[PDB]
Amino acid sequence: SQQVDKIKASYPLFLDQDYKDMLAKKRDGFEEKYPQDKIDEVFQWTTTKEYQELNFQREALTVNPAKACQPLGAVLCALGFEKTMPYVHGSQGCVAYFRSYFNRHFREPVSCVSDSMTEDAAVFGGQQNMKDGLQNCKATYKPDMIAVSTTCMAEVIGDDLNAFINNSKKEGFIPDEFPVPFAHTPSFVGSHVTGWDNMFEGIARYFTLKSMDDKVVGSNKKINIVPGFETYLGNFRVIKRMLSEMGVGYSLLSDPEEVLDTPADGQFRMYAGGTTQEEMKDAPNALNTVLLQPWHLEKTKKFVEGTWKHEVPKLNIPMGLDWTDEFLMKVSEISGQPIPASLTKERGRLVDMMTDSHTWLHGKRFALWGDPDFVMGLVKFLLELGCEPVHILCHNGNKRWKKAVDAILAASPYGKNATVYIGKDLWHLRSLVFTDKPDFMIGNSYGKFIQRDTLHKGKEFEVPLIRIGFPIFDRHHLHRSTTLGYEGAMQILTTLVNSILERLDEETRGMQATDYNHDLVR
Amino acid sequence: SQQVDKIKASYPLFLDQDYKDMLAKKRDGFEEKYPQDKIDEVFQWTTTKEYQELNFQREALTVNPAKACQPLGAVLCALGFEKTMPYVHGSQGCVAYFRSYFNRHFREPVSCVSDSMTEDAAVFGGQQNMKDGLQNCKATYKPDMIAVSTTCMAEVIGDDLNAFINNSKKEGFIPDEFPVPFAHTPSFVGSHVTGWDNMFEGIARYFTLKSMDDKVVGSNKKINIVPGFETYLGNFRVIKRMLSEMGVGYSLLSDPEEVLDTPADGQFRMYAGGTTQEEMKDAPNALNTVLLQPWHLEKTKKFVEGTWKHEVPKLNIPMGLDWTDEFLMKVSEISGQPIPASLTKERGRLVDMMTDSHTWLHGKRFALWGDPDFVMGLVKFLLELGCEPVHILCHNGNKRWKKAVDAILAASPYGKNATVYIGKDLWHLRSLVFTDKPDFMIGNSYGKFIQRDTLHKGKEFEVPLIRIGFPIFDRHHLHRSTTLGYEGAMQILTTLVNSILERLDEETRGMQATDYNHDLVR
Amino acid sequence: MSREEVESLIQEVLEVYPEKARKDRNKHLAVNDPAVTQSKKCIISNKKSQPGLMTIRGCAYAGSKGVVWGPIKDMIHISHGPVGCGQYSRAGRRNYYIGTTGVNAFVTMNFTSDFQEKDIVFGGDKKLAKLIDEVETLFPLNKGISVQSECPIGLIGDDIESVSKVKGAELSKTIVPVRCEGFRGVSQSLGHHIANDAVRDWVLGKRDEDTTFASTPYDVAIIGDYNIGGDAWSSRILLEEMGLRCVAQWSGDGSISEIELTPKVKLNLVHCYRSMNYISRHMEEKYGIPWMEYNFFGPTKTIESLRAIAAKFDESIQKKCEEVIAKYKPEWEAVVAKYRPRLEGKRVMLYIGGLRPRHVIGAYEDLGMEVVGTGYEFAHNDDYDRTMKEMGDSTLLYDDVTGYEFEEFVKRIKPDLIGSGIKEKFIFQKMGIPFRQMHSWDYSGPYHGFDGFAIFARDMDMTLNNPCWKKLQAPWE
Amino acid sequence: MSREEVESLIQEVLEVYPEKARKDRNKHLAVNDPAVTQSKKCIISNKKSQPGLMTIRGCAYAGSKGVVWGPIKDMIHISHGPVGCGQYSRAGRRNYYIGTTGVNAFVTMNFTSDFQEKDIVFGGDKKLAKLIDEVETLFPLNKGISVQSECPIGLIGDDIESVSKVKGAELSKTIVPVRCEGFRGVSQSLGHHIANDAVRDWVLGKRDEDTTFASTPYDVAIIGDYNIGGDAWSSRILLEEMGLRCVAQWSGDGSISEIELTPKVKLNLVHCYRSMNYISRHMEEKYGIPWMEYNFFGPTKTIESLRAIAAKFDESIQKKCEEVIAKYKPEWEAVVAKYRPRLEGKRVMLYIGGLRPRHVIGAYEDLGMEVVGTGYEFAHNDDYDRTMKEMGDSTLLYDDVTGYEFEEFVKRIKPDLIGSGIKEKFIFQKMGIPFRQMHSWDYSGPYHGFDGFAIFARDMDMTLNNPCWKKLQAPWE
Ligand code: ICS
Ligand code: ICS
Ligand SMILES: [Fe+3]
Ligand SMILES: [Fe+3]
Repeated sequence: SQQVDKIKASYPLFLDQDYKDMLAKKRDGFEEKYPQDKIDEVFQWTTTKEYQELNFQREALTVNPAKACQPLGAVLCALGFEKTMPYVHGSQGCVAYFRSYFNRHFREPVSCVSDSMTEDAAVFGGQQNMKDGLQNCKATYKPDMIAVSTTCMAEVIGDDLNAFINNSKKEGFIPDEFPVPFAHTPSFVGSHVTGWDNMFEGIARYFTLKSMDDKVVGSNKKINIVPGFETYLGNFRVIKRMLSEMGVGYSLLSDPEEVLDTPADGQFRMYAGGTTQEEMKDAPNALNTVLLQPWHLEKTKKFVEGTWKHEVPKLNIPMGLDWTDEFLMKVSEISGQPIPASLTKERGRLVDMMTDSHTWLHGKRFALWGDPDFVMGLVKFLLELGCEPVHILCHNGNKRWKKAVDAILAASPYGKNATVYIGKDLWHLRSLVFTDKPDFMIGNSYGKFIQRDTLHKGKEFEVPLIRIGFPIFDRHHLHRSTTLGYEGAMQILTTLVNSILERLDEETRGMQATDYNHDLVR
Repeated sequence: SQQVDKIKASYPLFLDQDYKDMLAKKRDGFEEKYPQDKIDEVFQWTTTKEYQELNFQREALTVNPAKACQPLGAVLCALGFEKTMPYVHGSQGCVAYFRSYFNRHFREPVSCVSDSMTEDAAVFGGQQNMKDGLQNCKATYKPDMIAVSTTCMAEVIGDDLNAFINNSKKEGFIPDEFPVPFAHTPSFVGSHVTGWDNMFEGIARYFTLKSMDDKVVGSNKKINIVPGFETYLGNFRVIKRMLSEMGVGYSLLSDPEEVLDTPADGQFRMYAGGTTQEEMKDAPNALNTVLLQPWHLEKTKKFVEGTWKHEVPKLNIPMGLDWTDEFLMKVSEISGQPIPASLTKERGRLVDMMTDSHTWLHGKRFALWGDPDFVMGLVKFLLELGCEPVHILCHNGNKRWKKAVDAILAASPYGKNATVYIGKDLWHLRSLVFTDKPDFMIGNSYGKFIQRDTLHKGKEFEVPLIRIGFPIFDRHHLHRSTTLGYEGAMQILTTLVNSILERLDEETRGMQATDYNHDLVR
Repeated sequence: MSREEVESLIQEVLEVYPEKARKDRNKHLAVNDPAVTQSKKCIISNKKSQPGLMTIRGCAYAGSKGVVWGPIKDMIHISHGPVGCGQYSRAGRRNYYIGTTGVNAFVTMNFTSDFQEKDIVFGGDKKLAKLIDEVETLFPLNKGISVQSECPIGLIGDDIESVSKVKGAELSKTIVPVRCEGFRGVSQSLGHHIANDAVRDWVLGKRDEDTTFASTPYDVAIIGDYNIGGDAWSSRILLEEMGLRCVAQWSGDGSISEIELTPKVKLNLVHCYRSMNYISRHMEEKYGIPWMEYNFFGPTKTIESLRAIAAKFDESIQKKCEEVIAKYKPEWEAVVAKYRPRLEGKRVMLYIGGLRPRHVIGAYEDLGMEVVGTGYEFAHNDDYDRTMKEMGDSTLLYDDVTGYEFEEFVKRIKPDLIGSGIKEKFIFQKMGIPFRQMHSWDYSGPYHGFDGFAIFARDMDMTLNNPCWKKLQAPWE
Repeated sequence: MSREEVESLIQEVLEVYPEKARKDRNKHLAVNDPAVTQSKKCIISNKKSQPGLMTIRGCAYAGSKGVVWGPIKDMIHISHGPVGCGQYSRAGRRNYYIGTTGVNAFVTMNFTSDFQEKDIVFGGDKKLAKLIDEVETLFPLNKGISVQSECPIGLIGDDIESVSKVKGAELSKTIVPVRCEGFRGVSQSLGHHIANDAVRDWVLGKRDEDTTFASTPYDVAIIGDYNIGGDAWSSRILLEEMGLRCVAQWSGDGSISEIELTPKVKLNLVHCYRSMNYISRHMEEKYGIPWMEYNFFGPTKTIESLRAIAAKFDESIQKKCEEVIAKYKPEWEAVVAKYRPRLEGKRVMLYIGGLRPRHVIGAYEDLGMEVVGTGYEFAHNDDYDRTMKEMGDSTLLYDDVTGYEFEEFVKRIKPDLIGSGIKEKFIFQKMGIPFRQMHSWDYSGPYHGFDGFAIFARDMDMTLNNPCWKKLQAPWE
């Protein structure tokens, strides 16, 4: 039933007695469900060290990964270029997923096309799809550029992107001048961030490899900035803001911030902003090229050093205090621009917040996950705040990366109880938060299910989720915030300390039992 | 007992069995406590309509007010001026309180002095206090200006501020040309915002009243902006940003954003930034003067129109979408500047966020309180979101203001279940959130105690607090937020929709009971 | 708009296409004409998508794993192939269930073999067999395993059928291989069909000799209701207040045992014709079980359905049917009274999957609204047959509509409401056109049954009449 | 630093003052000299503050309402005057209690008569009597009322003593008038004394007409512990493990009945000498109850105190005392072994109210730390006598220090840690100097007793050795 003045959605509608009785009838009648005592008993077992040991012996089975597949990354990279349509060679199902995946995180349109290869293409390859695909895409959506990646179907049958695009130009489906950069992006290799690196080096190659003759390093007095796989609008903006404040000429290469944040003003804008082709063609003339997320830009780096002859500085992601300092100092070195009063003050304001909040943050234990650069920057900042990053999980991490993070832990007394996991997934992480319980999780929306699980063991075992990463699907507009620079450090600090105080307020909200510590002032 | 490796603070230390036993014995033995059933009975009674009717008959008793006294506002106003020392003439106990009150909200130093009037002053008045106070203050803290207000002791005694300051200069305690603006700020009239209004008029009068002869309206091509009582750094900062983006010449009169946010860089800076004396002396030469919070700037308004001859526009606080539009349009009118692409885009981005989030915001019921202009802007924005502002409480509100808000409510279908209360306090509000339960409260930290009371009746009765206002003592760094303009509308919307989604996640986190609706995507 | 106006709208829009694409899309766009009731004289469907045109379609894997198998709550479904598919579709579809997730139920979990290039090279059959033992160790209370094949699996020569039979025998476990690779077919649709054949071949016949279940004359199953936001529960409650016994739900909140008991019922009730008419036809031919279509969208269709279903039984069920209809009469009436004035005369354009684009029309009309355009991603001509009956004269029909087309159509027709998917939503919000998600119900619902009509109405109203839509134009232009 | 370095620091700082202020302040600043043990020969105290110098002092209302009466949990305290005082002191002090707030306990509520100008003009006594009735109606389980006068009450000639007699007699209720107007005295200190006499005159004389209480030889009272962060609870547990019965706690987590029972006890245990030595002297005079000062800060003092107290009784208590000391030995020794290496050699400067500036020295010394500077807001010379005995040779002493002095002293002495109040905390943080709040315990604690020492050590460590302190220097300057 419904009362029209107070309509109930699924929750709490299905709590009504008649729905409840119906659900019990269904269960008892036809579901042949294991008895509740057996369920409780197996649940309890899945929280144990014994279970954890079995869990960690998995070789073939992955459960609840914390990574996605290459072409996702290629699409995001493509979107950062002016009037550029991302185009995935292969099957259309993948493009539906890529679009919806980003739709849900950004709450924006996400434009992408497929050339819809089907079963038939296993006999003859996807050449005709590419010809009709590019012609159709150019005529219909009017991009100034098409950036091509691949699905795994296309990779397994061995389509030659280079030859196919060349043939499409040769047989007059698209003008010879029309830019069609491409990259192979096999999803059984690496992860979504690898797709970004591949796409980017693809595009950089397209505009610079054949024109290196007249290039002169430093002749345009700018610094190229390569952002990598980046899903916070604030992060693109803080980089641009800091460099502008410094009076530093710069070129941000792949810049999706406008097309991921168009106004609702009565018209739909398929394209907005983005790196120009002219900016890519000119980039070898920069002073140097800075990689914001080096641990997934290795192919790009080899190209930039090998062909542009830029000497890529050894910089960590500019996260937290030390690494933001280091970023600014190196940019100052390269550019000749001194660090301005406004940035020095911002820094001192972050440091003030750290002294303000340190007594609540001190010694707090965290489980966290994400992509390698994000995770190590989060680790570093946690250590700066005097927190303990106990469980560090990077599903798509590698050995060398894990050694560098382990080096960062070793240099801090706050690293003593920390462990870095690579190739491990959120079902592994679930075990760790049960057996070696931390105070919070920092992670994406998938972590909400681990929090549910801990709560089920008991309120005292609950580990609350703090949402920072990708994807965040169950809160609105978090994609607008910032995690890089002094600004993102400020945002992260504020989120951490206030999650701690929210949780304390909840634990002390009980009248006469625990509210002796329900302080007005904290 | 403590385990050295897991030290317990008060919570959870006192939940240990021996402490629990000790507390029980104390109670049972020496406290002569009412039996628990009786306590439960009387608590139940305080949640009832019957209790509410008695509660609303109060005439003499006030319980849990939502306002502070005048000189608190005078102090904040005075802090907005370059190298200016707030000076409250009267007794020093007040000044300790004003300082710690602002210390805890801003987590910053708050400089303010007393001239330490005692019982003896009732015979001879506070004149010697004033003479020695100004001399001592000027020599020791080296302000460029001392801005004088009063405590209620001084007011009842009848001290003539203007004579006492003139005699201090006459008898050589401070230089004659040294600026000492003043205002009587009696705490038994109005509230903290009235003290702000009084102090500002006092400073405006000091620098312009005798100098009006050479003034010409418009002659400096600027707009004056008076912010009133403002405790979000982001609000000062967003107004200056918007006017700068518009290319509008402006003078922010009382601007404490620097002195309330100095860097921690090794030195303590008693003063920073602020409105200059030259800006106040030259203010009558502006085109016009815009009052950001007109409902507590009435005295200032009369001076500005009567003396400066400015035609103060009738604008609401620039909160929410409509009123920010109106603010930008009146400023465009006065200044001759067009509204730029940057602000238009920002506005459309806010409107986009509104369409993204409207399904969760729709119909959500709120209780809220604060100062009059803040509360009406919040009411206004809530109506634009499709929300229902059921209990609107403004303790220092008045009849005219209430009418204006009632008008705003009647103009929207979302205003239909809403009631505005003036002269009522948080003990009145507590009854309202019991008898006519809303979904959330928007208010300052005193609201945490109402949330506690509601939870005590039952989880289904709990009304969660969303912290927006002043003071916020139990979370860190929310004073860096913004509530004005499109930026603030964005921030508030985000806080609101995510508080709703946090709460939904909590109610659906129960494994196999309510987590059918624990969606990954919202 | 007039017929002639719609027809030139189509021609105008198609002028942008290359010649080959134009000739194709022309066959997938039509104006409804009451004199024509054979869709095959009117519109083409279930064809491949033209390359590069931004179809809204998913794939067979989505049709099989995401739609049919995924919701089955006490089996573990393995996403067999590289990491993407299983991750993008983890918990994206709100097929609701009661269960203890990770212990006896596993719907919102993502199990995957996470293919690496080594598996492309040596094949994945050993990894899969190892995967199953590991699943058995770590998730002991699972009552069956499905293997949902992603693109590489068939392409590299793997034999999941062999692994499924071997491991199945060894562990005495129902292990179901599903060949739903994304290159198969042209859309989600072929995935439905493959999924149906898999249930038939590996699950449905297990209790063909078993006879310990106690049947009643009133045994039914709900076929093709995936319990989006609880849709099936708010349907089920009505069938049981009518005195019927709901033995199974396919597959929202469905258990493998329910599915195995289904061949014991007296009657299959098919909501989603497109996704499960296949198994319904099978169950008719093999067990003699008749099936009928129904519609629980809005009070009009729900009352019609309840009566048609009750007529299949005796007077005692027909009497209880009238009792149910009388019980809910004042509730849906209150809903219409409140919301129909706020919605009447508003025009809706729809674009959804293989069922709701026709099925929700009656619910919109119960609120006085008009559906002026509708279309499907993957429907067949029998769907369009049914559609032309439900849709108005001269209304626009689009099959496998392209992004460009849907955008241009909207710009011209200017509906008051669009009802479509997550990839469409944020586009039309920017245009200032009220949008409701008609797959996920925008995280609301149920919309089925009487209780669902109250929510459906509330939802169309809150969005169509929201104050945000007045705001898109800045006063200064 | 040497005596002569400190003495020249003092003169240097006082150079900025006008002559009159320099001559006065010089009297309130001194370098400890072990050869002189009469404070009246080396520092002056409890005088008015010089105007305009930014004293850290509060007022008599803060000393009466904020400190002594406000923590009494089952009484309602009326801040009688305009809205300020009551609001700025609402729940700012962490005087912890057990109770049901709003129902039978009222500590963190703000009850006020909210004076308007009409109340100044016509007087506030009618409003006060009306307010009492409303309090009685809405809060029936309160066990008594106090009226804390704010500045205007005495100045306008109100008669709250009369309203209290009349309404008290009418309602058979304890109603306590307290004349703690902030113009009275020179600081919080007179507010203590006023508040103590209010207890003597209106509360304490009430069970002189009652003997139905059962006394034991081991009944004591904790006098002047306001249970900050639980401090009194973690003192009381020790006293009772020693075999004593704590009849009353004054006034942290204090009820009015236990306050009324206090004249029945055998020994008054005084922690805060400054705030409650007055009532202690009176109980000794009127009831013959002896009183003794103790110190529960750090193991050394806590152990000394337990033994000194146990010595007042018989051998059983003295025996249980040693059992207590034996029990906690491994615990406070573990704390020392962990934190003393991390803290030894560090130099602390203190500035607090009336007790802690001397009382916490021993706990710092138990961690190897050195108090190189200390001072009080409102101490009297008998406090400074006790101070000179706790502080080292050549240490800096300061009475009612100015903001200017404190800052200048710190800049020269450069201590590793400052312990002071909220008005100071954010100043010294900006200077890169570790700060701990030594009123509110920085929202931590308890710090009294063995369990408190563990938290104390933890807290000094976490702040002194925090990574944030290394970061204040931008690497580029
Ligand atoms: S199964 Fe089908 S696309 Fe019938 S694949 Fe799709 S949960 Fe749609 S129109 Mo998403 S044939 Fe169900 C459908 Fe309809 S996923 Fe749902 S909404 S009624
Ligand atoms: S009462 Fe006094 S100022 Fe003895 S007014 Fe003050 S809770 Fe201080 S040094 Mo705040 S004489 Fe208590 C004190 Fe000490 S409020 Fe607390 S910390 S031991
Ligand atoms: Fe959006
Ligand atoms: Fe600070």
